[PDB]
Amino acid sequence: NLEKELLDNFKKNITQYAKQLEISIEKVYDEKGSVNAQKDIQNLLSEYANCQEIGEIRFIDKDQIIIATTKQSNRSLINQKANDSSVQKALSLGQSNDHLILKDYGGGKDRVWVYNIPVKVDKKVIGNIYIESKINDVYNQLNNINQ
Amino acid sequence: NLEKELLDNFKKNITQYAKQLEISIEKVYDEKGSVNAQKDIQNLLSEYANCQEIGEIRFIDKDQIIIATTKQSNRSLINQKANDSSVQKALSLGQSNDHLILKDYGGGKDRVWVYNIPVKVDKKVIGNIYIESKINDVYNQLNNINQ
Repeated sequence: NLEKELLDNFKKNITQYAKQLEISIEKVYDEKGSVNAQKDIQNLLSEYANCQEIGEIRFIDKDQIIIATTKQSNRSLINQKANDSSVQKALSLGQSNDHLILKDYGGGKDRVWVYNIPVKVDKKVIGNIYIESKINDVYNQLNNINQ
Repeated sequence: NLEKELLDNFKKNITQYAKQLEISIEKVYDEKGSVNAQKDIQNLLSEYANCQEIGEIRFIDKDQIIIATTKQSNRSLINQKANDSSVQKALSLGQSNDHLILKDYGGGKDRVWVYNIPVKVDKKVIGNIYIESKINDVYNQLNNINQ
């Protein structure tokens, strides 16, 4: 049961951390309005992306536009359509979702856990937090102890 | 409630991982006796110490002799008495225990979580697994998101 346990723990870590980022963004919108708030999202994303187990965080608005990313090498993504079904699902239903992907960052295809949590202000979706998290770390550490 | 959640998740990772180590050592004892399974323990501790969040693992026998360490800087600890109250408590109660310490590994005093879990064969304590774990990482992560 160790694999299940460590994977659940990893995913719980990511989702609770991500819930706090969502709360933070909501509160900046509450306090400042959309125009002046959208300018503080980058700093919050950058803070939270300094967690070890997070490969990337993006913030995507109601119209599926990538408003901010934490990975500098992805700066050309800003103002592009996310074109992402899981993001669209999160925006439409107002509910979080997740899936596993395989992604090559330059080391070979790695298992990555994608987590989406929509941001709600006054109960309406304003955007979505998209997180790539390095769940392969858990797989590796299980492999290291032959579990 | 995020600080409590992340601290709890961290401790759950360490304890579930340590339970698998405890199982592994017990099974080597089971199969090979104690005069043929007291030389493979080191390899199991060395595998488990690849966990990036563990600072050290020690295995300590019934008579409180440090049998094995994963820290090369601490080889001289081997064959000495542990002289540790929490280890004594785990051996005598036959249950796990834990406490926080401050330890300076070279970078200043860091918060470290110490976890003990006794090893039981034939329902008797034959020893104890002592773990120092890098819970400081969690505090730092919290401080980086102002939580």
